[PDB]
Amino acid sequence: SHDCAKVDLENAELRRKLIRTKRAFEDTYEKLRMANKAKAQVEKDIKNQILKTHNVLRNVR
Amino acid sequence: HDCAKVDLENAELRRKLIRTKRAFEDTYEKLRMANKAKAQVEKDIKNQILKTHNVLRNV
Amino acid sequence: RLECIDVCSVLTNRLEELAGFLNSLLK
Amino acid sequence: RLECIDVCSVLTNRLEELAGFLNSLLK
Ligand SMILES: [Zn+2]
Repeated sequence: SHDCAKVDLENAELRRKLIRTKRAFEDTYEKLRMANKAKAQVEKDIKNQILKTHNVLRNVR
Repeated sequence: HDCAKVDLENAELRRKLIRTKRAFEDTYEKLRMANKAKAQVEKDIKNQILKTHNVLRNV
Repeated sequence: RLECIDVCSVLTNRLEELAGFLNSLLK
Repeated sequence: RLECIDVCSVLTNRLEELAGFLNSLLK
């Protein structure tokens, strides 16, 4: 069959790697989510500035 | 231990680590692309600010 | 219906707020 | 320098480019 010690060590190592990789993915994902929210707000404010600017320009003519 | 159990857990942990690694590399890649776009956009914005203030100051 | 000096003022105010807004994008 | 009509023109051109630029930020 297998080597008991070897698969135990691989098991512990895979659990450690999965904890590290999970934390890294949850952190990168969280930063991505914050960036998406900030994206929404900035796009709203930009749209507002575009509308003000075009109202000014159109009402100049 | 239980040989079958730790073999199954090892296979499952390897699959989970592949999925989680792929997810982290994809999310990280999107973050990096967003950082590059951040740099370029900040450059262009700075340029527009400078043009605008030059116009306003010369008024 | 605005005279030239008024147009200048309105454009200037819009431009000033746009400068401030872009600057706020850098933050 | 520059007379009021010229100021209006320069401000207008700056504002038009700023509108286009912000719109490009949405893309
Ligand atoms: Zn065993």
